[PDB]
Amino acid sequence: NVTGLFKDCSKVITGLHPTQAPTHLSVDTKFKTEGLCVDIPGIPKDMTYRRLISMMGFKMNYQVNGYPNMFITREEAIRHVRAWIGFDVEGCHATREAVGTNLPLQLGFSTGVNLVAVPTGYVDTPNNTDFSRVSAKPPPGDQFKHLIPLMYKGLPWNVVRIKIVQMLSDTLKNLSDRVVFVLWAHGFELTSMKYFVKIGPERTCCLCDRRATCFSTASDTYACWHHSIGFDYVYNPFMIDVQQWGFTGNLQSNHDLYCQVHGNAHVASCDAIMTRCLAVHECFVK
Amino acid sequence: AGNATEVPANSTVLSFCAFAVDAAKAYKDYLASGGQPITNCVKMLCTHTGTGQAITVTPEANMDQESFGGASCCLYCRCHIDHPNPKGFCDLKGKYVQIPTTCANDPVGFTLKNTVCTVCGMWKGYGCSCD
Ligand SMILES: [Zn+2]
Ligand SMILES: [Zn+2]
Ligand SMILES: [Zn+2]
Ligand SMILES: [Zn+2]
Repeated sequence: NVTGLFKDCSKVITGLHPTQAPTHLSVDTKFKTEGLCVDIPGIPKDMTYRRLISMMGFKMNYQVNGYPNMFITREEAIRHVRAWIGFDVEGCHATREAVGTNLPLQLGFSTGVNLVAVPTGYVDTPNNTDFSRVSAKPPPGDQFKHLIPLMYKGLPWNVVRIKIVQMLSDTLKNLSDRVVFVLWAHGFELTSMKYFVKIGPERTCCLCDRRATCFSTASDTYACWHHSIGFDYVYNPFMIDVQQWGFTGNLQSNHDLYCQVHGNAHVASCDAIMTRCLAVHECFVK
Repeated sequence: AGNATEVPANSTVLSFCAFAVDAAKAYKDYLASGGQPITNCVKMLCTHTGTGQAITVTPEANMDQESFGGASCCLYCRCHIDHPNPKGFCDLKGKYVQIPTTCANDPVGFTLKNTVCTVCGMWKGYGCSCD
């Protein structure tokens, strides 16, 4: 019937004018009749709206010739263990002018790095989509209290994505020609990848013959991990969701079955470390 | 909380094009690999006695066309991504777009591949009177 992908999270009670609605579903009911929509003389377009559009619910099950698929099998992931980077994101929630969606706040990786982003969302307007800071708050509850100070320490996304590319490049350039993000319950990590990942056919580096792992919007060029200085996007990453391998219960309980050297520090990087560690113990140990 | 805009039949294509470096190319390739066109567009009822111009303030379909809400026919509006104009603004959102009936099964693909004549206001190859 309907999906939550691109849900309108605004608090506006009415739908959109037929010329402005992205979809038939989003047109206001007043224009709907006889199976379709009508233009109503005297009923104007809305020239000031800002409607937050949710990025929760992507489905990367495309099958398009020459485009690699992002999600890989366990067997393929094992061959690429040196490319494994655990990844976890802690979110904040849209508030005030919008409600109903999760925005990236703290991005953590198995390298130990946490990056903090300004709460940023995709706001439809009469003229475009405005990728912009939005009102947000951490979820309530003692287990989320550590996110409170991060609400004022975020970097703009144009800075955050450069730092992600640099970190991945520094970590992986002598380990692999790719990255495999190792995830646990991947939905929100996939949402967060919309902010720093692009895809397309396989490409090569501007400066050598390796496969491209990075893309620059400044020049519309591609680079491998050795030549990506200043690049802003991760290009054609791979990924796998460890939760799907048959575990029950939370990440920590399964990680702790095999490992006593990663106490839970309750931060995105620690979840990312535990996820990669669990995967490694499951596939390579005993 | 919130109000859905989309249907499941569009999840795959919209996710693919929302992540693509080149969204127009991704949509073209998606179709060439057998994917179904984006559905859930805003199709209008009208009198089919209009001017036939491509992009208009109210529905203007002639008998060879259908009228659609403009944002719903724009890949960049549908995927909530950047537009390719210099200033990043859309020429379809806020207008109605007339689509030849022979192409009305895929309005988004039609607008991606076609060009409006700035002299006569009709689509090149689908009404332009200039030659
Ligand atoms: Zn290179
Ligand atoms: Zn461990
Ligand atoms: Zn548009
Ligand atoms: Zn012409």
